[PDB]
Parts: sequence; C-alpha cells; structure tokens
Amino acid sequence: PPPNPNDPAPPN
Amino acid sequence: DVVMTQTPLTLSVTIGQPASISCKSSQSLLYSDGKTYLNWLLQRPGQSPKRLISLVSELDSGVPDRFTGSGSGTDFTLKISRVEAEDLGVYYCWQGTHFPRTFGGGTKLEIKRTVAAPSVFIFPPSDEQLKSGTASVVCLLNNFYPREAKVQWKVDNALQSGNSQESVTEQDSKDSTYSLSSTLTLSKADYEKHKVYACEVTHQGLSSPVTKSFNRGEC
Amino acid sequence: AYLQQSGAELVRSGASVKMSCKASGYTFTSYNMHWVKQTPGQGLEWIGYIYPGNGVTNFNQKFKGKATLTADTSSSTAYMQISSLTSEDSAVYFCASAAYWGQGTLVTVSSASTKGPSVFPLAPSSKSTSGGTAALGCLVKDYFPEPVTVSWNSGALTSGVHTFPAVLQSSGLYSLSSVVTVPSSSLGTQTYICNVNHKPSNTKVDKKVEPKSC
Repeated sequence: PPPNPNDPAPPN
Repeated sequence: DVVMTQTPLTLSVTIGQPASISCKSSQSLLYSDGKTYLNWLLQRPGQSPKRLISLVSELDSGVPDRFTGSGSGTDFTLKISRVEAEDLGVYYCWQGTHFPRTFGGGTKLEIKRTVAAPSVFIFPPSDEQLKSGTASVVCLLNNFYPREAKVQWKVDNALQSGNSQESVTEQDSKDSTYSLSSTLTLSKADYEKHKVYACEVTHQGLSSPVTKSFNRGEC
Repeated sequence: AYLQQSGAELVRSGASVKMSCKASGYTFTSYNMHWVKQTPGQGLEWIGYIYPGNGVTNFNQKFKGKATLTADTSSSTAYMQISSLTSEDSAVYFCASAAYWGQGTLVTVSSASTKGPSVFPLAPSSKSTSGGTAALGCLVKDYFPEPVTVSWNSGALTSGVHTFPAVLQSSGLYSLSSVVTVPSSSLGTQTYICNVNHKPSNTKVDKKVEPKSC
C-alpha cells in the first residue's frame, strides 16, 4: 500500500 | 502560526512500562477534505527522523503494534503499550493542515535499567603522533549505566587538571548503556618528563575505583 | 523506500549552497517534498515544500526569498538552494516526503580554511583487555569542519563499535575517537583498518591498527 500523506497536495 | 505543545518534555521509563505522549495544537487540525493531518516521528541521535504514524492513528508499514495514535481536533496522544529498549529517542508531532507546517518541541524517551559497571581500557600514544611532537593518551569506559562517571587522570600519581577532554555516547538502543572516551594531551616534551600514566574511574557499578595505567617506554 | 541526501558542505558567509535529495521506492510526483532545518540540540523547523507533480511551492515566511526549491522529475531528485548564508544557517537540513526522511546534510557557514584529519591508532595491549575481550580504535584529530565518517574494514565491521561525538579543541579544530571491542584471542589473525572520510577537505585515510607488544 502506498504511504499516507503528511499533508495535502496543492491544487494545480 | 499553529503552535504544537508536547508534554512531557522527558519520559524516563523502564522496559515493559506503558508510555503516553500528549500533543496539543493551538487550533483545530481538521482540514477541509475531512482528514486530520497529524504525524508522529521518532529521531535517534545522529540519525534522521522516522515517521511512525500519519493521519492521527495510521501506523506506517513495519511500525510495531505497541504504538497507537489517537485524538481529534486539538488533542492528540501517542501511546506505547510496553516500552522496548529500541524505543528511545526524541518523539515529535507535526501538523500538516495549516501554513506554516509546524512541529512540537519533542519528548525525549530515555530507558532506566540496572546499574552496569564500565569496562575500562587505556591506550598509550602512537609513534606516529609522537613523531609530530604531541602525545595523546586515551581512557575508554565501555557500556555502563547510569551515565554519571568520574575519570581522573594521574601522571606519576599527581592529579591532572586542564589537559583532557571527554565525550559520552548517546544511550545504546540494545542494552541501554553509555560509553565514554577521555583524551589526555601533552606536548612530547612534557610527556617525556614523566613515567606513570594512569586513569582512575569511579562509577556506581564498581565496588571501589578502578585504575588502568602504563609506564612510558615500557608501554 | 528511501531519500538519499548529498554530503556535508563548508560555505562562506554571504555565499549560497545547493543540496540534493534523490528519491526512490515511492511515487516522487505524488507527495509534497518537504525541507526541514534542525539546529543540533534543538527541534525541527519547516522551510517549505515543492510538490513535484506540478512544481508548486509553499514556504515558511522566514525563508521566502532565501530558499529556492526545485524538483527534477526525470531523475526523481529534489534540490534546495539557500542564498546569503549567515552563521544562523549552520544546521542539518533534512528532506522528507511520504513515509521517508533523508539522512540530513550538515552545512557549516565559515570563512576558515578546511583542514583534513590526522589518524592515529589506539593500539590494543594487555592494558586494553577486559574479561577476555580487547579494545582498539583510531584517534581522528585536528580537522575542520565537521563531519568525518568512520567505518571499519570498509564497512565489514559494524558490531561492537563506538564512534564518539567529536570534541572541539582549543585550536578550534575537532577531535574524535572510534573504538571497537573484539576477541583478544584473534588479534594475531584479524586485521582492523579504520576508514576515515572528510568530505570538505576531500581527505580519505585508511589506518591499520596493530597490537602493541606490551
């Protein structure tokens, strides 16, 4: 399973 | 900025003891996607941090199930069901919901264990260094507990001051002990003025002080 | 998976430094790549991130216009450039993404010339035996700045090693010891070589540690 994020990715 | 307050500052625990660390944020960590971005890290000295938990409660792959994370809003907790020797280090929480990203101040987890006496060793200066005009003598105290130890240098039975430096390792992740290295440094001219070089070690695991010594030229 | 950072740097006041973070074992473009400062003895301070999927950056206001963050997706490598360095910028710098942290890059801001270490044996003898074991080591003396790396037997020896924190000598140069405990029985058949690397001076030294007769 891919790791969970630390924090949300930014929008594009 | 959102401030992350961690308590306690230090946890002193025995093997097998449960442990709990609190992280409180100054503002809610709920993000607009419904997730709460709260991470826990463990750092060992001279090593990098390692992530243990993300999204408040989700253990990373390979992290033992003795670790659990809980909380919501502003109040978060990392618990260890039973502490093992390898759990020592500095724990940090950090929040991923707000800008700037911010970290707690850290909680240092240290292991208490039985008293262990040092193994004591001494090393004369090398011919290579003597050729350069200096003499360093090293006294080594290996794998002792607690960290407090006294090293006294003596030269022809005269107590030295002012010509030595020492340093202590971090606590060991397997046996929870410390080690210490002390270096006495003299010019070659001063070194050759004396015969007996000794280090005397006092430690709670020793029934009386231990002296290691050598005679210059013989050793 | 892993993040591999570039080696330690000595840089002059007012100059700039560029360091790298090579990623493997997770999707580099799917997670923010963070950079984090640690002054030794202290906590962690966030500098900024780049998201490699689209290049977007976000910074701590303290570091805006000081730090530049980039990401090369063809090589899965992130970079941080810090400009106008001052004494307060000497620190370890980490990259961090997904479940991983890099091992840190130590930056020393100083106008002093680099100096490589001298390496002296800590020879085993009847005065360095305890309970049938023997200790031996290397004294790594008179270098600047930190760090040195010490391995033993080209990395084939790791058990029983203590590489101590360096001390600062009154000359302003560092000194450290690295020691190992081994069987006394095999000092005549085994070879012990300490391998010392000091990147800022491009110095490598291998020193064979042989027993004393005493």
